[PDB]
Amino acid sequence: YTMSLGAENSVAYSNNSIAIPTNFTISVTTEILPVSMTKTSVDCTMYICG
Amino acid sequence: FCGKGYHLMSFPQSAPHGVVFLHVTYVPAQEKNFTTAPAICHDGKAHFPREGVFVSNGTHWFVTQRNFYEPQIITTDNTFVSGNCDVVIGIVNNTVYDPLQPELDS
Amino acid sequence: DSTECSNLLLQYGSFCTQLNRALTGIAVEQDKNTQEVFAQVKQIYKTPPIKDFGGFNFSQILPDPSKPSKRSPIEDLLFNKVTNGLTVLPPLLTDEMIAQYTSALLAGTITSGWTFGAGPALQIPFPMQMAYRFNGIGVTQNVLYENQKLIANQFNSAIGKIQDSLSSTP
Ligand SMILES: *[C@@H]1O[C@H](CO)[C@@H](O[C@@H]2O[C@H](CO)[C@@H](O)[C@H](O)[C@H]2NC(C)=O)[C@H](O)[C@H]1NC(C)=O
Ligand SMILES: *[C@@H]1O[C@H](CO)[C@@H](O[C@@H]2O[C@H](CO)[C@@H](O)[C@H](O)[C@H]2NC(C)=O)[C@H](O)[C@H]1NC(C)=O
Ligand SMILES: *[C@@H]1O[C@H](CO)[C@@H](O[C@@H]2O[C@H](CO)[C@@H](O)[C@H](O)[C@H]2NC(C)=O)[C@H](O)[C@H]1NC(C)=O
Ligand SMILES: *[C@@H]1O[C@H](CO)[C@@H](O[C@@H]2O[C@H](CO)[C@@H](O)[C@H](O)[C@H]2NC(C)=O)[C@H](O)[C@H]1NC(C)=O
Ligand SMILES: *[C@@H]1O[C@H](CO)[C@@H](O[C@@H]2O[C@H](CO)[C@@H](O)[C@H](O)[C@H]2NC(C)=O)[C@H](O)[C@H]1NC(C)=O
Ligand SMILES: *[C@@H]1O[C@H](CO)[C@@H](O)[C@H](O)[C@H]1NC(C)=O
Repeated sequence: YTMSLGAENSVAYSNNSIAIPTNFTISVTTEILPVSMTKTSVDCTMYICG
Repeated sequence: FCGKGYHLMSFPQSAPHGVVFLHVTYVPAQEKNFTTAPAICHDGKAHFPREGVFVSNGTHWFVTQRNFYEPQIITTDNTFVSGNCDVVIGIVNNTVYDPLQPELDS
Repeated sequence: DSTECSNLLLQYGSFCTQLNRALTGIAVEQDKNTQEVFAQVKQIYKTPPIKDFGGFNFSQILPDPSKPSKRSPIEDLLFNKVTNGLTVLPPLLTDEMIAQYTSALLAGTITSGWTFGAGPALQIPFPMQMAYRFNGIGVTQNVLYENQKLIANQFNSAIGKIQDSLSSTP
């Protein structure tokens, strides 16, 4: 299929109307970030020649 | 940068070769329409909100903080005066209460 | 197509697999980059049919209905101003979908300010939104309201100068 970007949401804009929140949600989200790699050492003489 | 929504705090967690941030954020919800105006015209003077916004539920005008609905009476303590009513486009007529008025009235 | 060359090439091992894997990683990384930059909203916001923004003109940045590509005049100018076993993979997001993402971002930031980036899109009049931005930089709301026509004229003039500068600089 041809992918859809997102659901369409036409915001009801007018020159004298505002939307004010009456409530709130305390939302906890996860962010995973790599920090380090495996520290690998290669003996060049032993690798090439044994 | 620290999660989706208005960032409140974050908690770090160790992970194998990594870090996991638990971002605690504030998300607005249950929004409601109100009729808004840039300024309030009272006694030939233009009043602007000191920290909030003017909202109307249909018949009465209030001032509330922008991120949560908490309507309060439009007074001189939460508004400031700058100029007359002839300049601001879309200014509406409403009364501005004075807390000092019952003190000298009594 | 030489069979003998491929037979001799097999003596060198998995070099070809390494090169193909690296190129594949780059190719998926480009699509990931485009997703990270442009696909930050899951709602496709649209502007109202009446462009009453308190004097502010956004015609040079909003999509043009007359164009089949649905691009803005600035975006159209930007697209006009940019000119043996090898294959070119097409990008995952086409130009019209990227333009649609930018249009959604523009509609959200015009009709809702910064509210759509933090949660549900909350409508606010554009002069009031500009006044909020003025308060963000430490200038009182009254300054914005009193000089609203001047601010709108300056903004429109600056946007036109941006289009002229892009059209006039190679
Ligand atoms: C604020 O008012 C507007 C206009 O009355 C509402 O927008 C309409 O909402 C209905 C409800 O589903 C939709 O069917 C219409 O298509 C909307 N119109 C437009 C132009 O967007 C809006 O929902 C109201 N918001 C709140 C929080 O009550
Ligand atoms: C704001 O939303 C919260 C939901 O997070 C509402 O809390 C719920 O209230 C109902 C009825 O009192 C309870 O049955 C639910 O269990 C509550 N949920 C939680 C998580 O406590 C709260 O009442 C809403 N407030 C307003 C003013 O709408
Ligand atoms: C807008 O809000 C105001 C205040 O919350 C409402 O005024 C109250 O209306 C109730 C119901 O008639 C009365 O019992 C109260 O005494 C009123 N308070 C004041 C200070 O007048 C007003 O009715 C609301 N308007 C709408 C359309 O909901
Ligand atoms: C808000 O109040 C002002 C001042 O009371 C109104 O301006 C008056 O409008 C009438 C009608 O044309 C004129 O005859 C007066 O001379 C005006 N007075 C001033 C000082 O300008 C204004 O019309 C009111 N607006 C609303 C919507 O009620
Ligand atoms: C917003 O700006 C656009 C372009 O700057 C204005 O469109 C111009 O309108 C005049 C008069 O009708 C034409 O002579 C120009 O050729 C138009 N320019 C383009 C690029 O189409 C538009 O009128 C402005 N105002 C509104 C409300 O959209
Ligand atoms: C909003 O626009 C209407 C015309 O569509 C106008 O009559 C009204 O005064 C405007 N209100 C503000 C606050 O600009």
